[PDB]
Amino acid sequence: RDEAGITGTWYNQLGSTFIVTAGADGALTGTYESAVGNAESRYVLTGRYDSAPATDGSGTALGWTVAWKNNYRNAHSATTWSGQYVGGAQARINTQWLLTFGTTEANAWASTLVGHDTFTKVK
Amino acid sequence: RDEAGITGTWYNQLGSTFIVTAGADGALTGTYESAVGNAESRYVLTGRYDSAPATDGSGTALGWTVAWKNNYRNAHSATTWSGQYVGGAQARINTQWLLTFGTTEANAWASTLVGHDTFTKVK
Amino acid sequence: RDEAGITGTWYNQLGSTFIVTAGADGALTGTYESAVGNAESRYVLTGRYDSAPATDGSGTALGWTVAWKNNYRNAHSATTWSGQYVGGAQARINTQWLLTFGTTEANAWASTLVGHDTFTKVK
Amino acid sequence: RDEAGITGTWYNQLGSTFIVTAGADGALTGTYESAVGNAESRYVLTGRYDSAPATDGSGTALGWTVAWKNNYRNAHSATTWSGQYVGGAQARINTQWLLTFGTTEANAWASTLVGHDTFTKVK
Ligand SMILES: O=C(CCCC[C@@H]1SC[C@@H]2NC(=O)N[C@@H]21)NCCN(Cc1ccccn1)Cc1ccccn1
Ligand SMILES: O=C(CCCC[C@@H]1SC[C@@H]2NC(=O)N[C@@H]21)NCCN(Cc1ccccn1)Cc1ccccn1
Ligand SMILES: O=C(CCCC[C@@H]1SC[C@@H]2NC(=O)N[C@@H]21)NCCN(Cc1ccccn1)Cc1ccccn1
Ligand SMILES: O=C(CCCC[C@@H]1SC[C@@H]2NC(=O)N[C@@H]21)NCCN(Cc1ccccn1)Cc1ccccn1
Ligand SMILES: [Cu+2]
Ligand SMILES: [Cu+2]
Ligand SMILES: [Cu+2]
Ligand SMILES: [Cu+2]
Repeated sequence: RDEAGITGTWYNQLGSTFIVTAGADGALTGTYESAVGNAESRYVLTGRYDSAPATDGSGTALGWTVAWKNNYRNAHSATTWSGQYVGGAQARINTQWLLTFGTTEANAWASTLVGHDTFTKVK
Repeated sequence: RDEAGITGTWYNQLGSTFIVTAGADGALTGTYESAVGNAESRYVLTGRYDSAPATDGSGTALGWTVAWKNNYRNAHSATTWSGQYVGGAQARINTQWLLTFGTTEANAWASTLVGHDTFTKVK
Repeated sequence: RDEAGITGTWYNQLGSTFIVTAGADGALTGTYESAVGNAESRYVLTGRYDSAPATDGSGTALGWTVAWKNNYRNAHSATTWSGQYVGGAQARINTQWLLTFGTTEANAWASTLVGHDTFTKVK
Repeated sequence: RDEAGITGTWYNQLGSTFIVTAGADGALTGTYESAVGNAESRYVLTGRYDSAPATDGSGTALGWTVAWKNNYRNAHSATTWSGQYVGGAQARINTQWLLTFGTTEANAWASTLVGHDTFTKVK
């Protein structure tokens, strides 16, 4: 079971901080703080993970969303990360993400950025 | 405010059904049922949306996650949709999505599918 | 063989025009004209397709690149489309695309947009 | 001008080898050899890059396509990489990619993988 492996504080290669609790039922809840972009302080996150992953050495699939509104700022956008948790001495959450921002219909072709973040327990 | 616009039952071009409640605080909660892939019946979803979007004609950014485990099936995978809600007579949620499935490290380069779903209130 | 099916003029849902010749060796060459974004008139495109696709009803994989520089404009960016050609009475090229624009290293997390275009022989 | 910077042999984090010539007109031509997946030996690649990039420290946008057919194997698929070249002592091509494989229409929702490769001149 990866409940204990996922729960806690994670850091990605940009210096962002991802604080998460994995519930026994597959829930992810916590906060996200981005070191880049139109963001400051913490934002609510929610997501889901596979709470009964394979036992063949495969990673644990998961995903979560942040909408970039909090009491300080509203960037009219949301990011979803989709990835897998890989436990062990150098545990990692390897993700790809989609950031959609609100646009008019004329500009909707240009409304989604894509990228990739790797999270570790150190740094 | 788009709380009332988002909450309810949505359908995409594959025949999938997305049932969601938008909370006043930006929460998305509900269930998802996929007409394709390794899925049957309903799965828990959670996500976030911008609860104070622009008023200039821009869409409302949002995102949500489904992990594909329920009491019937476990497909060791999770999908996140990232998109914007566009209200009106033919309201729509236009999304792009990432489906990550658990893999070994050797196969992780091939662990994420990408696609796009458009949800409407009819069909 | 889909050489004859692919070669010709295609249109996507934005009003863009894709003019392509499929070579017997798997080459794609032609021009692209975008109805949106920092673009005007025609841009060089090059790409590749599967010149011996399956015969089981599967689509024909292909992809191509446009760099958005021509004699009129330079938008310091490039788009790649990746998709499959599906022949018949309503033939189609269904794609997803990545648009990367030049950025500094500080802004590289935000350098790639993702989207999807569907091309038809009419419109 | 990045013609000289791009032309040559590149390696990504999977052990794949990308051999490319950048033409003065913005053309990319060469061969690709993948260390993973349904691939063996070299495949034709073609693409485009920005031949007059900004001079403000921004990367050089580019993209290319490989269709995974050669004299040995046909994997009925094509990958496009979209990214930017960043010159200097540790030059790099940072990409994201889309791999589409031929599918029936019923399976087309699952026809595209997405990932990210980083290429260097060493390794
Ligand atoms: O920047 C954000 C929110 C923070 C994103 C951080 C990302 S999430 C993925 C990656 N991983 C991280 O840890 N951090 C980064 N949203 C942009 C929304 N704007 C578009 C946009 C796109 C690129 C750069 C700036 N803006 C639209 C807009 C609406 C109102 C005002 C201003 N702008
Ligand atoms: O199919 C699913 C879950 C349902 C996805 C429906 C998508 S979500 C986006 C799109 N929109 C929709 O409404 N529906 C579709 N997960 C695949 C996980 N497997 C890989 C995979 C990839 C493609 C096809 C089948 N499998 C790995 C695996 C682990 C154990 C057993 C079997 N397979
Ligand atoms: O707009 C373009 C080129 C045309 C893209 C058309 C796309 S391709 C996919 C889709 N399908 C189509 O048929 N058309 C659209 N490049 C943007 C580069 N800029 C970022 C950017 C992002 C969004 C909107 C405007 N700019 C950076 C920049 C460098 C210098 C000056 C100005 N800007
Ligand atoms: O594996 C390939 C070609 C090589 C891709 C290497 C990628 S490109 C991006 C990344 N970067 C690299 O340097 N290497 C990797 N195509 C898969 C096509 N098949 C689906 C598929 C998906 C995942 C794994 C295996 N197959 C469909 C199919 C058609 C007929 C027979 C068998 N299979
Ligand atoms: Cu912004
Ligand atoms: Cu599966
Ligand atoms: Cu621009
Ligand atoms: Cu394969």
